[PDB]
Amino acid sequence: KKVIGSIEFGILSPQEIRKMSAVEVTVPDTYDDDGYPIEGGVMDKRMGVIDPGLRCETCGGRAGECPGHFGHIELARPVIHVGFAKTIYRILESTCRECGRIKLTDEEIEEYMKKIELARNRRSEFNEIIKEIHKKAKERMVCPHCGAPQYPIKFEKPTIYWEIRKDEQGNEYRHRLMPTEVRDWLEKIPDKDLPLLGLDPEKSRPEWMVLTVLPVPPVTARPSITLETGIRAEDDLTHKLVDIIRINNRLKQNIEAGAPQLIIEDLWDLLQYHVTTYINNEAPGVPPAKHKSGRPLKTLAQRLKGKEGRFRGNLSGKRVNFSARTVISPDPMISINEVGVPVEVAMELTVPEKVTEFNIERLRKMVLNGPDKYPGANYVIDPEGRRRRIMDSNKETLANQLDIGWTVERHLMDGDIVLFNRQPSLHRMSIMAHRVRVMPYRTFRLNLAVCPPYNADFDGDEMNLHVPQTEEAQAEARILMEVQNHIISPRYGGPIIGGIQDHISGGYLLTREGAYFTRDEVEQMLMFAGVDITELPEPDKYDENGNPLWSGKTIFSLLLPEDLTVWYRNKLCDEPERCEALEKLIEEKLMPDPEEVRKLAYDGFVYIQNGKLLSGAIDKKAYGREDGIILDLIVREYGVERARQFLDQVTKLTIWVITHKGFTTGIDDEDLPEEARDRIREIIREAEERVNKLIEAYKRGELEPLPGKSLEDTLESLIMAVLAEARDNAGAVAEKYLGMDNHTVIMAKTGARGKILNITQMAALLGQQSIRGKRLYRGFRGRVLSHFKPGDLGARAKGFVVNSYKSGLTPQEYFFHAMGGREGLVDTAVRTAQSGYMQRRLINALQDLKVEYDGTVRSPEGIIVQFKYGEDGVDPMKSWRGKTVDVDRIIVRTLLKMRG
Amino acid sequence: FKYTRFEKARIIGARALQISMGAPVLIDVPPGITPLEAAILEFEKGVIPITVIRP
Amino acid sequence: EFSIFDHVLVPEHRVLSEEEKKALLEKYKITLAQLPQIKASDPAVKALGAKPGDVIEIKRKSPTAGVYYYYRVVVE
Amino acid sequence: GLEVDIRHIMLVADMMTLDGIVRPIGRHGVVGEKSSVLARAAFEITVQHLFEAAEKGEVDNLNGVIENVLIGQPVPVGTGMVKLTMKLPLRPQ
DNA sequence: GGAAGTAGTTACGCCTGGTC
DNA sequence: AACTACTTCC
RNA sequence: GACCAGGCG
Ligand SMILES: [Mg+2]
Ligand SMILES: [Zn+2]
Ligand SMILES: [Zn+2]
Repeated sequence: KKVIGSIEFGILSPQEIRKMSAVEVTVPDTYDDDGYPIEGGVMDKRMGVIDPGLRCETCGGRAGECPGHFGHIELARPVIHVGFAKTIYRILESTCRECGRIKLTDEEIEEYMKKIELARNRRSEFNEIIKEIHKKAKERMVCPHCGAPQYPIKFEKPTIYWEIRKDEQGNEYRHRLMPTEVRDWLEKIPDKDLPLLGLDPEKSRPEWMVLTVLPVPPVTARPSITLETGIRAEDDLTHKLVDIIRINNRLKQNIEAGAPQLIIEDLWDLLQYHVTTYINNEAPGVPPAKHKSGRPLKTLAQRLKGKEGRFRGNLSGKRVNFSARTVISPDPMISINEVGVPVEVAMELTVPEKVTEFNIERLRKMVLNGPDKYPGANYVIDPEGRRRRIMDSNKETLANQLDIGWTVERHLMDGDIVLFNRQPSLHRMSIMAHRVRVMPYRTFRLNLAVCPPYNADFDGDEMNLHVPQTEEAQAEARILMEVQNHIISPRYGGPIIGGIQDHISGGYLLTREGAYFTRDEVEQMLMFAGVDITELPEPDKYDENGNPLWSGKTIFSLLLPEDLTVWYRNKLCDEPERCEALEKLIEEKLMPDPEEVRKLAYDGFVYIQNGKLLSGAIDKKAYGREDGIILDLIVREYGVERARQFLDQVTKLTIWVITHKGFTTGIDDEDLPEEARDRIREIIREAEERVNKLIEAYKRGELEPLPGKSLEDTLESLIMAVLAEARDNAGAVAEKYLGMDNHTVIMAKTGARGKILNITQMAALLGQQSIRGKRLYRGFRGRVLSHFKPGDLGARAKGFVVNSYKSGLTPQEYFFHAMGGREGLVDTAVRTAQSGYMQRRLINALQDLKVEYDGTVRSPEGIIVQFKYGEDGVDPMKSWRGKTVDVDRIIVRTLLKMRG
Repeated sequence: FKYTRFEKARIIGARALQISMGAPVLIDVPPGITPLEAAILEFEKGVIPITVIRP
Repeated sequence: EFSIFDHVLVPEHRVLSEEEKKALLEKYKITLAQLPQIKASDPAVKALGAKPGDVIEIKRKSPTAGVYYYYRVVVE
Repeated sequence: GLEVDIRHIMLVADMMTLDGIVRPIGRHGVVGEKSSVLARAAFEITVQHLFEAAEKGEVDNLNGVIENVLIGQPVPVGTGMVKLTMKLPLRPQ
């Protein structure tokens, strides 16, 4: 067997079309009355057969097995190919009318040939040189080789060549160039002149651009379906070919009979229009060929180009077999690299497994079970290639005749590798390989930590599941695409697979100050997390009743590597003095006395020493979508299996903590005392008074413009600054008064979910609403709503919502908030469309670039793009947050390893 | 000699494909193991007959 | 007085000798057509005596590797 | 506030300034300078590229990724660059 | 250099129904 | 429509 | 089979 090494593109010669054809088509009909194809028609059986029961006259194959064969239509008068129209015009105006030479000087000929031989690798230089030669020839009036006037050639839209000659003394006339004389002009062009025109002497010929024989695409390339009504629905190509044959027959009849030249020219133009619309219906400046219904026909050009065309719709991307799709549901109790597959999908989709020495018994059992029982099989393929569906009265015999070397398409079972994909597919983590785990109900299951790579949020999301079928594909998936890898994002060199909301909040509830757990809770959480353990550590405290209690830090430390040691400040740092004291203690010797650290322990300073958590609370900094310090260190220093084990264990542990400890959000989470409410009220009152003063100053001309903008823009910017500062101050008051024991605050300060802005808008004023960065202005003249005096520029009248969500919005504020939400929702779709187009452009530009074995990055033709990838040779996925190596981390780690 | 990810994937895939067509397993494997898992066990043990060539 | 090489954006350029150019081409097993190109009308080229067909070594001053040498051929 | 590695930006800029001039990333730039005919025809303008390639008789050496996907042959990237050799006599332990 | 014309694109799936 | 980029008459 | 409309993430 061979593989395609290269494809040379050329223009088919008339003799090539005549020889390649299996029939010459003469009759403009498709089928007879009885339903059989008309001999000599567009559906002649010598071009292949598509209707079942028919037989091909060229191959002898049935429908769906005959590939299809070409036919030709000997045109009575040659026509102009629309695709090569501009090329023909350029060649015509760059070559002589009588001899056909390029009308260039011999010295210019040799110099331009030498420059053509050079700079051929890149298309742009060759194109520019061709344009220069075209300009030089076009300007010239007399052919240097033979003395002859060269009348200028005008070109309208397609296939209209119109050169202008001086009919009389001082009077010029435009003479239309019929395809016959144009083609003859093109044949007179010599072969030594073609390269300077850009044409290939062998694979192309300018005369072949004027086509006198039209190839007819095979029947299999334009199938016709019989409707349930009993009528026949033909393809657009079939209709266009029928019209072309009819008009060609009319032209041939008028030519052999003899007709006035005007009628012949009209029929010739009709045939040319038919051919042009056949090749490209949406060609510039041509009436599209419309269907009988009224829609335009889809022709060859429409068959190729477009998002629904051949290239994008059936070559780059195409529908595949052995795929499944259903809604996804959460499942924290499966590993990060596993997926829950419904029994229906597992029974439907199959994995072809060739029976060998070791899996003979299992395949025999699953053949015995058959397509009904889940651990069964659907098909059995003998070594000869004959396939047999498993059914009753077959299971026993096929199980007996399994032997060795046969193929058995078995059901999905636990451990099988599949591709899981939620397909807005932006980065390479949108498809990862998961291990199959068969589940009862009919929905896909996904671990929560793997949501961030897929951007899935269990609100109706659906994901596609593809089953690789060849052993090479299965190995490729299981080695390169498994979910254990890709924990670190290639984008920023940080953890993308980590805890999201409940893991972070439960970790904080676990490791925070004063959080203790009873013996039963500790044993249950350790068993739930999957941590292997045969003895509990010594308890930290003792209850008033003498019951032993464990600290959350000890429980968390039970699942850390015994060598890990790191310190950092997380988001819970509100008093930097305590963090500075801890850092000062650490810097003196790098191995502080554990009790001394426990004396100065703080929630805002995480300090792990030999795998024991001595200070700090679990935050988004421990593990998260970005900046997971502990997870990054575990995945970079201990491997990728250890990272997966730690991730699974910590997710289950935190889930147990948050479930059995209680985590809720109520109305009281947005409550503020009377003092905080009064402070916020005074904040808004002062802001409104300041805005009023600014407005009054601007009305009296008292205010003067800021640099770079006018008076109106100065006033607008000052007002927005004042309003934003007022919102910030009210949010600061709310932050001061709400406290850290509020669950809504807890999940916001720890990064689990929500920002400070949400709490500010929910417990204090909503703040100023804006569209496109400006204050609300769209509405009536001088106002937004008809409930405000025209010409009002005040805070409330322009979108400043003074109410919280808890306090409820007034109707005006409700409309203003609706405007803000509308602008956001409108922004989303435009942004996603623009980003998608830009990503497509970037991918199509940078697809093939790769790192060679010498370390360089090279273009497909061998051009060196980078002599060392990233200018240092480090992959961003393997880098330390963009750094080549974390020097300080390595130094501290080694010093603690040896001196410890 | 350290294999890259792609070299490891190609070696394991070729070995699994060979095993699926009757090439004897070079080690002892548990019954019921799929050919891909047998190839992965072979690679993890270290008995790798396939050698990658580099420019 | 002001040369474009004193600009912080512009890295230092230098023309390689024939021996160094041959060593470079042998090192990466490439032809001059396989190198990135710099126009002969480029200000950095004109500030030097470079002529078409010549190789320029650029001390790029990378943020990731400190220094990094990049090579460009001169074309018309 | 988006964090992207510097190396990706360097790769894009170096590919954009590989011809001695700053050229776009679209159909009139880096993509338009691709040697493969089918790769260019797959992106945006398709009939124009195919017709002009047939005019000049361009050859598609199939050295890239896109065209090898279109035809259904291994792409020369990742596992597609690995050449394997094997000594025939295998002796199980 | 205009000053118009002309052409070329404008995310990815998936589902439902209804008419040709 | 609304952008770009050519092209191409001026 | 392609056209329209409505939704889903
Ligand atoms: Mg969703
Ligand atoms: Zn046939
Ligand atoms: Zn002449």
